[PDB]
Amino acid sequence: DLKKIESYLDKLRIKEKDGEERKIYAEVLDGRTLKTLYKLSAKGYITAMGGVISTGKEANVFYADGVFDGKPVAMAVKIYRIMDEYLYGDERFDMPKEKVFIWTEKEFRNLERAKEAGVSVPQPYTYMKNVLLMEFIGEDELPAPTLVELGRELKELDVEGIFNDVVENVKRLYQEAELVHADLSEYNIMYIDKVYFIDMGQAVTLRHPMAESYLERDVRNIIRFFSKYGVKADFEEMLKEVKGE
Ligand SMILES: Nc1ncnc2c1ncn2[C@@H]1O[C@H](COP(=O)(O)OP(=O)(O)O)[C@@H](O)[C@H]1O
Ligand SMILES: [Mn+2]
Repeated sequence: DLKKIESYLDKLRIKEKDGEERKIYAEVLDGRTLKTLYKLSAKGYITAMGGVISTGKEANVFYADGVFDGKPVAMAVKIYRIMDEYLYGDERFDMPKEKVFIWTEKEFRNLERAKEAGVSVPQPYTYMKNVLLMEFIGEDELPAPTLVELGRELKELDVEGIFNDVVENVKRLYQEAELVHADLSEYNIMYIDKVYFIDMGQAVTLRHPMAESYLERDVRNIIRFFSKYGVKADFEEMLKEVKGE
């Protein structure tokens, strides 16, 4: 498959001179994946694949220029490598490769649902097989930092305001989307002017058996993280705020 990869990297214009990008692409992505990107390119969603944003155990994220709804947009292209407790029990999904495709769709559906409810996530564009295209959060091809990446710089912001933004978003996600993120933490919240939630393939509906326990986990993480910055919050008060009690 090595020859196919290099062949698609060539068709995608991912050049040697583009830093370490080509070698990262060729290692983290396979042929069938590149075929999909090229087909998304041919369909007109992707104009130019850009730099590598994140390489992970489950997913790889890249920058691209593309077009959505008639206009040029900056995109995060998230690609799942070709889970269980988070699928089973979520009856929306009628239950190794087909499963990565379902998770991809799940994240997409979760973004759309969260988006429609007024939660701050990246506007979802499209998905195909293991590739998801969404709004790039950041500027000049530089992603907005997650809250862990902000770090001590959080001390020079209105941390209490950021905390309340986070809470408002969880409240909307629960009350209006009827979802629970289930991996909400400082690693999965970005910030530029406002918070954005990301990473939502595992999000579940309020019908999921574990939804409440997931939510309480999410709430504790947020309380724990923000306590390091002098935000005083109570588990009981935050939980009842989210759930509308
Ligand atoms: N829409 C986006 N815009 C800009 N950067 C993004 C976007 N989505 C994800 N990223 C970057 O990629 C990183 C990993 O994405 P994430 O969805 O958290 O997957 P994982 O936890 O599997 O690596 C995020 O921490 C962020 O740094
Ligand atoms: Mn993540």
